[PDB]
Order: sequence, then C-alpha cells, then structure tokens
Amino acid sequence: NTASIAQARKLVEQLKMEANIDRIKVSKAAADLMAYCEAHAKEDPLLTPVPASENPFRE
Amino acid sequence: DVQLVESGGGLVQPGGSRKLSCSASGFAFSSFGMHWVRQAPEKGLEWVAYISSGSGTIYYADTVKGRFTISRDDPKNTLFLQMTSLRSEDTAMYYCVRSIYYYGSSPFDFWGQGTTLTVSSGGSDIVMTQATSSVPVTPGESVSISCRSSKSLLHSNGNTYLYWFLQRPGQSPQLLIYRMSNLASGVPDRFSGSGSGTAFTLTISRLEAEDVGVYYCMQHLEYPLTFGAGTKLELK
Amino acid sequence: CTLSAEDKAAVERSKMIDRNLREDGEKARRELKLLLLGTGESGKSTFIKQMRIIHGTGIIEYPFDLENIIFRMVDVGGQRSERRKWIHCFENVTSIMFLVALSEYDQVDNENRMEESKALFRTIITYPWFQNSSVILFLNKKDLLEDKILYSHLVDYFPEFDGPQRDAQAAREFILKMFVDLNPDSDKIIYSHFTCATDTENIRFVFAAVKDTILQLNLKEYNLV
Amino acid sequence: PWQVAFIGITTGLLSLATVTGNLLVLISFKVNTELKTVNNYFLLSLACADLIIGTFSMNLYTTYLLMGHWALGTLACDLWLALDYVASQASVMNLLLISFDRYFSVTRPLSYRAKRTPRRAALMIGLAWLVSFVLWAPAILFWQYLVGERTVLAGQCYIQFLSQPIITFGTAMAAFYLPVTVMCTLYWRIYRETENRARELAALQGEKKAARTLSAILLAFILTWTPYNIMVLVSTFCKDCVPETLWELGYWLCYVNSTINPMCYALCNKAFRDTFRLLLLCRWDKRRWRKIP
Amino acid sequence: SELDQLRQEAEQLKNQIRDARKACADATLSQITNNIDPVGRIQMRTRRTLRGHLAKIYAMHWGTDSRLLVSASQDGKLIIWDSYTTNKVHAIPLRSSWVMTCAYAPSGNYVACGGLDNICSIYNLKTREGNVRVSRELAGHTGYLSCCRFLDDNQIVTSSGDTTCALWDIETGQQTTTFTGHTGDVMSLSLAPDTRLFVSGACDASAKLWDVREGMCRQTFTGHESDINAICFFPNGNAFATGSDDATCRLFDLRADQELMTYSHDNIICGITSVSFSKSGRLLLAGYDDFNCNVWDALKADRAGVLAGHDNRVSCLGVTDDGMAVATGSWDSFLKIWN
Ligand SMILES: CC(C)CCC[C@@H](C)[C@H]1CC[C@H]2[C@@H]3CC=C4C[C@@H](OC(=O)CCC(=O)O)CC[C@]4(C)[C@H]3CC[C@]12C
Ligand SMILES: CC(C)CCC[C@@H](C)[C@H]1CC[C@H]2[C@@H]3CC=C4C[C@@H](OC(=O)CCC(=O)O)CC[C@]4(C)[C@H]3CC[C@]12C
Ligand SMILES: C[N+](C)(C)CC#CCOC1=NOCC1
Repeated sequence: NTASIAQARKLVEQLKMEANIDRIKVSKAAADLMAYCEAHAKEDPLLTPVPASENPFRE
Repeated sequence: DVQLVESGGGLVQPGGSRKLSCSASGFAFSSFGMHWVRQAPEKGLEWVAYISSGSGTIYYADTVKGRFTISRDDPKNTLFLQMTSLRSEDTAMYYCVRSIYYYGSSPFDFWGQGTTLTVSSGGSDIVMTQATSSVPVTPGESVSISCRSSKSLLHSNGNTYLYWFLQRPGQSPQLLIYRMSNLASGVPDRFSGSGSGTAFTLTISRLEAEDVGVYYCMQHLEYPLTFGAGTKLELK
Repeated sequence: CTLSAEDKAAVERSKMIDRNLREDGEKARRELKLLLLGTGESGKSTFIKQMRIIHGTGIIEYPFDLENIIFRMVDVGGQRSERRKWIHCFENVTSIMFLVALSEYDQVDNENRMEESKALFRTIITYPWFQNSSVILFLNKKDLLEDKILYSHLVDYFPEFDGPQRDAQAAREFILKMFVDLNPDSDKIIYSHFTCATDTENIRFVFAAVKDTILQLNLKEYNLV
Repeated sequence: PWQVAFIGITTGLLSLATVTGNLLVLISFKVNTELKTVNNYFLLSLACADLIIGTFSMNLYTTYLLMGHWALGTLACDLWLALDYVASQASVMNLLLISFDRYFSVTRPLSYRAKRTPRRAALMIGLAWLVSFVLWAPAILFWQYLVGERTVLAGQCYIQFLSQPIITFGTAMAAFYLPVTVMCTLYWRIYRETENRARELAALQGEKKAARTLSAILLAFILTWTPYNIMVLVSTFCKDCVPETLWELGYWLCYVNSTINPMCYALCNKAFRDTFRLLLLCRWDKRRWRKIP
Repeated sequence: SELDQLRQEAEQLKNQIRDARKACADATLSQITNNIDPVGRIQMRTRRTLRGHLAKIYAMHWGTDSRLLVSASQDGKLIIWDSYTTNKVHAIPLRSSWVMTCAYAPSGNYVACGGLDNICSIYNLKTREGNVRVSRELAGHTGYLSCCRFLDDNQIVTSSGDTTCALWDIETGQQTTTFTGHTGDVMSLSLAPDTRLFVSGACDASAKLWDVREGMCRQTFTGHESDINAICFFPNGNAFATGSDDATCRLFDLRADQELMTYSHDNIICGITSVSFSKSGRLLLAGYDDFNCNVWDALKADRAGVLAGHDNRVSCLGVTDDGMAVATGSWDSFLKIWN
C-alpha cells in the first residue's frame, strides 16, 4: 500500500539489471544452434530409423 | 538392522525327521525370496532349496527333491524347512539367505547365522569348478582367483550370472560382488570381478587381514544353483 | 520360455505387483469422492467438525463410514493458487458440495459476497469437468439469517425480491431459487439443504443426495428416467 | 418356386439385420471407452449369443425349410441343435442377468455399486452361460446314447426327447417360465421404484418413459417367446393336433427376438446411440469429439 | 508521487529492452534454415504399452540410465517400470492421492513426488530393508507444487503455485534459495544440461531464467499470449522451447534473448501439456490435448509426424538420456513407448 516503493524499486531494479546483458545477435545464435544440431545429427536414433538389432525395444 | 536367526539343529536319529526355522527381524519379509543352503562340515557349501515371494514358485535340489519340504509364514515372519528320510549325506551346517529379484537388485545379500544338523548311524546342470584350494599371500599384493564354468553364463539379455561370496572363518558367508561386475553395499571397493563367457576372475588389490577366508563362485543362469569348490587365502 | 532364473522371478514380482495394484484399485473404487468447496467465511470448519462429531495448509481428505458405505470428502480451501489449473484433478468426482452462508447478503473492493459466491458457483458448475457429477448445495446459518431479516432489509440490496419485509421462509427460498436459476444449460437436479450451527444430521442428507445421484445416472443409462 | 424366394429373402434381410446389430454393438464396445463400463459387459454377452443365432442358426434353419429335408448327417444335426438351444437359453439367461443387475442397481444403488467388481460380474456372466450349457447340451447329445433309440427319421431333424412329457415340462419350466416370471416381477418392482423415487425427488431439493420402455421390453420378449413354449407344451401331449406352419413360425419368433434384442437394451443407453450414429461409413474417431480450452 | 515515476521508469526500461532487442535481431530462424533439407515424414511406432495405472497419469520421468522410468497417477501410486521388459520394478503407495509431478534422481537412488498436498516427498529406493521407504518430505510451500527436478542427489528445485520456485537441501529439510519474482502460478521448470541455471514458466506468459548458485533472476522472456505450462531446455543449454495454453510452442534463445521460431497450425487449437526435445534437437516433441503428440521440425518449423493412440490427453512426455525412445503418459491410464 503505502510501502509500494519497496516492491516497485525491486521491479525496476531487476528490470534495469536485466537491461545489462551481452546480447549476441540472432543470426549467430541460430547459426551455432543449427551447427550443434547438425554436429550431433548422426548419433540421434529418432531422425533415421534404427535397425532392430541395436534397438532394445524390438520384441 | 537386518536379522536372520534360525533354530532346529542339534543331534537327532538317522532316518527320522527334523524341522528348521529361520525367523527374520528387520525388513519386509513378504517381498523377499528365500533360500536354504547347506555346507558339509569339511567341504564347501551347496544349495538345497528356494521359495519365492508369496510362495508362488518352489525349487528343490535334485539330491533332496522329494524328501524335503519348504514353507513360510509371512505374518508370523518365519521360514520352515522340514526334512524326512534323514540320511547321513544331510550332515551339514544350514544357512538361511534372503534374495530379491527386480532389475538391478543384489540377491543373496544377507545370510543367516546358521544351525548345524550333524547326524550319524551333479547331473544335467552347470558345474562351477575352481582348481585351487590354498593361496596364502602376504598383505599388499594383487590376488587373482579364477573359476571355470561348463557353459557360457552370458544370457541373451547381456547379463553374466556369476556371484562371488567370501566366508571369513567363524561366521556366515558374505556377498562380495554379484553378476560378476557389481559390488555389494558394504564391501570395500578394492574387489573387482571380470570375465567373459567362461573366464571369471576376481581380483583383490591391497589385501589386508580382513579378506582372509574362503571364496566361492556361484552360478544363477539356471536351476539348480551350483556353487564352486572354494579357494582359501591364508596368512604367512 | 527363454528367460533367466533371475528374470522369471522378476516377472513373478511384476505379477504380484499387478495383484496389489488391482486389489487397491477395486478398493479405491469403493469409497465415494465428494469435492467440498466453500468460501467467503461460510463456516466450513464448524461444518466439517459438526459432521465428524455427530458421525463416529494443504488439501485435506475426510473419511466417512455410514450405512457400511464409505465416503472421502476432499476439502480444498488452503490453496493460494489458481483453481483453473488443479480442478481437472476432479474430472469425475461424484458430487460438488457447495457451502454458502445464508447471512452473507449485505456483506461487502465494493461488492456483496453473496454475488461473489453466485459467481463462484456458476464458474464451478459451468466447467466441463463436472458433467457426471451433481451439485449438493448447502446453505448455512439459518438463525443468523432470520435475525438479520427481522432486523435489516433485503429488497434494497437485492432489488428482484418481491416478498414480505419480515419474511424468512420466502427470503431463503428466493435466494435458493437465485442459486438454482444460474442454469447449467444441461438440465440437472441441484439438491439443497438448509443447515445451521447445530444441525445434527446433514451427513444423512449428503448420503441421500449421492444415492439419488447414482440412481439418477443409472436411470438415465437404462432410459427409464 | 417364388414363395421360397420370398421367404428366403425375408430371412436373409432378417439375418443381415441381426448380424449388423450385434456386430455393431461389439464394434462400438471395442472402439469406445466411455461405455467400457461394467454394465455393458452384460450387453456384450447379449451381443454374443444373439450373434451365434444371427449367423449359425437362422440361415441353417431356413436351409431346412428351403429343402424340406435336413441332409447333412446325424452328429451334425445333433451339434447344430445343441448349439441353437444353448445359444437361445444363454440369451434368455442373459436377459435374466440384466434384469437382476438393473433391479439391484436401481433398488439399492450404493452397496450394489460397491459389491459388483468386474471379476464378480464376469463370474456371474460365466454362471449364466454354463447353467445354459449344462442344462441343454448334455441331453440333446446324449439322449440317443442313453435310450439307444434314434427315433428321429432320416429326412427330418429335431430335438429328440420331446416325447417324454414330464422332462420337457420341467425343462420348459426351468428354462422359460421361471425366467419370465422373475423378469416380469423384477421389472414391475423397477417401475414401482421409479414411480416412488419421483415423489422423494421433490423431498430432496428445497410422457412417462419408464412405463413405455419397460412395457416395450417385457411385451417384446413375451410376444416373441411364448408361442414356441406354448406349442411345445401341447405337442408333448398331442400328436399332429398342431400344424407345422405354426411350428416354423414358433421357431422363427425366437429368431426375431434375437434380431430385436439390441434395440431394447443397447439403444436405451444414449452413448451407444451416438456411436451407432457415428458408425455411418466408418466416420468414428475419438479425436472427432469437440473440446474447449 | 514516487510510485508514478517508478512505474513510468519501469515501462521506459521495458521499451528500452524491447527496442534494443529489436536492433539485436538480424533475421529470423526461418530465414537462415532455408538451405537445409527437411527430415520428411517420420513414422514412429508403439513398441511397448504399460498397462498398470488406474486413474489418469499426470507425470513421468525417465531414468538417467535410459531404461527405467517412474510414473505417477491420481490413484495414489508411483510405479517404477523396467521399460525393456515392461515389468514393474516398484510400486510406491503415496500418502496423498493428488500427485501432479514426479521426478527420478540422476544418481538412481532417490525418487520424488508432489502435488496438491503442497509437500514434496522424497523416497529412498535402494534400501537395506527391502521396501521403498520415504526418506523425507519438504514442506515449505503454500500453493500446490507443480514440478520437481533433482539437480544432484542432495538438492531439488520445486516449482509451486505461489509464484515461487525454490531450492531445497534434503539433508536438513529446509530450503536454501527462494526464487521470488513470478506473478503467475509457476507451472513448469527445466534444468540445464550443465545443471547450473534453470528456466521456469508460470501463469503470466513469462519464462524467467534463474541460476541455482547465487539466487537472482537472470533474464525474462515474454512472447506468449496465454498461460505457459510446459518448458524444456535445448540439448546444449543455450535455448529452450516453451509450450503454452494457446496451441503454441516457441523457441527462446539465451544469448540472443528473443524468440527464434514459433510452432502452430490452424487445426491445432488446444494447449500443450508437455514438451521435450531429442538428443540432437532436430525434433521438438509436443503433447497436445487433441490426444495426439506431434514431432515438430525444430528448424523448418513444420510438423514431421503425429503420434496417435491415446484415448485421452497426453499429460506427460519424456525422451531418454540417450534418445532411444519416447514415453508418453496420458489421462487414459496408459503409457506408450515410441520409436
Ligand atoms: C463362440 C461360442 C461358440 C462360445 C460362447 C462364447 C462365450 C463363452 C464368451 C463370448 C463373449 C464372452 C464375454 C466377453 C466379455 C466379458 C468381460 C470380461 O470381464 C472380465 O472379467 C474382464 C477381466 C480382464 O480384464 O481380464 C470377461 C468375461 C466376459 C463376460 C466374457 C465371458 C465369456 C463370453 C460370454
Ligand atoms: C404362456 C402364457 C399362458 C403365460 C406366459 C406368462 C405370463 C402370461 C404371466 C405368467 C406369470 C405372470 C407373472 C406372475 C406374477 C407377477 C408378479 C406381480 O407382482 C406382484 O404383485 C408381486 C409379486 C409377488 O407377490 O411375489 C406382477 C405381475 C407378474 C410379473 C405376472 C405377469 C404376467 C406373467 C409373466
Ligand atoms: C428353437 N430355438 C433354438 C430357435 C429357440 C429355443 C429354445 C429353447 O430354449 C429355451 N428354453 O426356454 C427359454 C429358451
């Protein structure tokens, strides 16, 4: 109520420290996200169908 | 904590009958499969009987398949073994050992103290052999114990059902490792078992005077559960 | 079979686990669930204490053993959370036990909390998680209602009441009608009781109401409603 | 020439109707889950017996009347008559079990909802089938091995021990008439119970459909099953005092019971009726039900 | 008069972060991945069905050994399954029947569950006495707790309904780091693969990020219209996907601080109940309320296939720690393992 300055100062304080983050730009973050997704794409059993000899859910 | 104490030993007449009772105190008795094993008073130990959880499945050794009977009492928390046609080959020390089977459990983890039934007047299975009976080594050396099988213990699911047991002189046996790779909860981590198919080696590194006793390999691929002859590690 | 000696005991353990799961499922199918919910300082504590004394932080579950049948009345009023998210936990409760106090007209933000309990009642029974359930409605504090209606007035706080200025019977049947004609748009019986602080047997009423609920579901199943 | 074609096509569309109704009840019990409750279990058994009569009896029986002589072998006729009679008696005992289940779930609803586990309902259904099995199937198969007399002819086949009057009197009493009187007693008690509940429904808070559907079920079953038993109880005293066109119609009224029996028990439950509607051209899907956020 | 200046300063800072984030945006993820090939229609199938539960299943969580899994349902029983052989390794009768979350420790020894009781109970599986016995219960929340996550074997983050995630200490039973700062009831949380900073989603369309070491909030994401009730990190920890109550999943990024793609079709109108990733992160997996899961292409933004076979809605979804299979636990009392 009359002590609104405490939670308002905490809101603006957390918001103003959220204003200070090194934002690496989007075209690079998508680039190394896609690079990680391609670099581990060989070892994913769900993209390509796995043969039933290496599948432990065969029977 | 966990307690397994049995009664019903002593001296009786041959040919007669005798009952045996291990009461369990300290754990959930209705959820554990139970086993009776016996040890000849100068030879190694052998397995005689097994009862499942809730008395669903009962297996007997073919030596005593017919003149022995097993039963339990889950409310009164006891396990009975009754023996008729009492020979002199049943002269042994009797151990009551609990065992639970889910994925990744430790069967044969706790063994009772044992009674002694002393009296006087291996076909179509896997035999677990070990051709060494005395390895006395000073403390501070790596000791390798071997054990040979008749068939490959490696089942289709990938497990290798070999169990190692230590027995200190003067007390009950202790489970060291189970499925020939995995250590029990309570043992020091210097033991290490390994092998493949038929080669089965238990290696102890940095030994002291607490690992002296007899060592038994044991198989669990099929019934009957046949033990090994033993291997003693003495002092110098 | 090609299972191990250790693997077959795991299947026997799994079947014993199945046995205990079915023996608990056909034991928790036996007692009847009742979602009690009531706000606005409606005397829910003395309500439950009255039922439990005549009978013999988090969510609370009360048991009841009457006529050799057993009820579980789940009280949930210690939640400071949004009820839009945890109400699907009761997608098939047998009945919602509402508790509204009779006297909380002209009790005030600026709104009378009888209107707030009307809004809560409507937004609960219009949920799609309560088709197969009934709405057992309770109205508490009869004597405080009759004292407040011999003392104060009702026609100014609720303009639609056209009745005697000292009446209690027509007043409580008017606000019972006001609760009823929220119209859950599928027509369905809404049971009702007029309790008080010293009402001895309302457990008998909730017994008869869930009995008529189960019987009504069976009759509509057999097309002989 | 043409009259046998007319009776063949009306029996063919009747057979199509009963197999359609009963396999659609079975299919709707498989493809739905709001009606997989313990009640419709009973109806599922009623969908099974009326299926057998639907697909093994009627067509076979009309190949009797299409040909005039049953020309497929004596053990074949004994097994066919045993199958027909065990399926008919099992359907009647299923109606009795449905009647007892409705009387208990209407008269004392709480404790009977507590006491009927699905295992107990399954063993009740098994009892209602095996009483029919041990009542009809030994006598038909074993009367010619008891008395040693194959007194039936070569061209005709029928139930053999009709001639002994007191055993068929007791058989039709414990097979038909006692189920009929207990079903009518229980359904009248159900109707009295709902007309009593309509008074107390006003005591809680604060066209008649029960009479229509109960009269439909009871009058349907009586009108379709009493001629065969009445004609049996006079043919076990007479010889040829009752004609044979009444005999074939008295057999076929039990088959029209089997074809109208879904429409008196399944379509009374509305969810069955919605699945029956949604099984046009196989347009049924669980995800096709609308939902809100 | 100070509260007016503080509110307008807060809205000015919100505008500053918004238009500084707009200048941080070079392009979108749909623009970059026009040069990669799609996966095509994949057909995953049911390998196991796990019929043990009686009420509706609310939560499951795979084991770190990728073989067992814990499931929790409203009958009041956790059951631990060996998913290879479909046996029930364990059956844990709970103290309260209203369990809305469960989690399996990455050490294997412990399990935890919670829900409408506002208590997070923690059971010790590998016990010397044979049975699964409750180690201890954590009672410091006021609302219902909606998610549990073991980070190591002695501390656990518990999202709740009082707009508060926490961080506990199981050796003492008291919480150490209360993560205040949400405005809606906190619906889900996801731990990092490196496990030093978790993400959290609530009933205010806001996916706030925290670290477990200090106790402060790091970033705050807002791109949803309605309630968000599912969240899941990327396999590396530099992104996370979000599933909200308006049939939209969207992928936020940690360093870029924006959204990159969103996932929506017109026929899909019902909200997401759970979301998860693959081990390579090419496929997002979303369990909707139209009873079907969807495998979303996480780069080309389309759906790579459906998963049908549940009569009721899919309330929990999980992918193993090695990516061999996918469990779906649903309200029709069934789990289904898929590949
Ligand atoms: C095909 C002809 C020649 C033989 C007659 C068949 C009957 C003996 C069968 C057909 C349909 C069966 C019923 C189909 C469905 C059920 C529900 C089912 O109820 C349970 O007890 C379920 C148990 C479980 O879930 O495993 C099993 C009994 C019952 C009544 C069955 C009892 C046996 C019936 C009547
Ligand atoms: C083949 C023809 C000649 C008879 C076929 C049967 C029906 C015509 C009759 C025979 C027995 C009658 C039933 C005998 C007794 C009763 C109980 C009666 O209910 C009571 O008054 C209470 C019953 C009791 O006193 O125990 C209602 C009619 C009903 C079902 C009757 C309905 C008509 C039934 C079924
Ligand atoms: C002859 N048909 C098999 C076509 C109907 C019949 C019969 C006998 O079964 C019953 N006895 O009483 C009730 C039904």
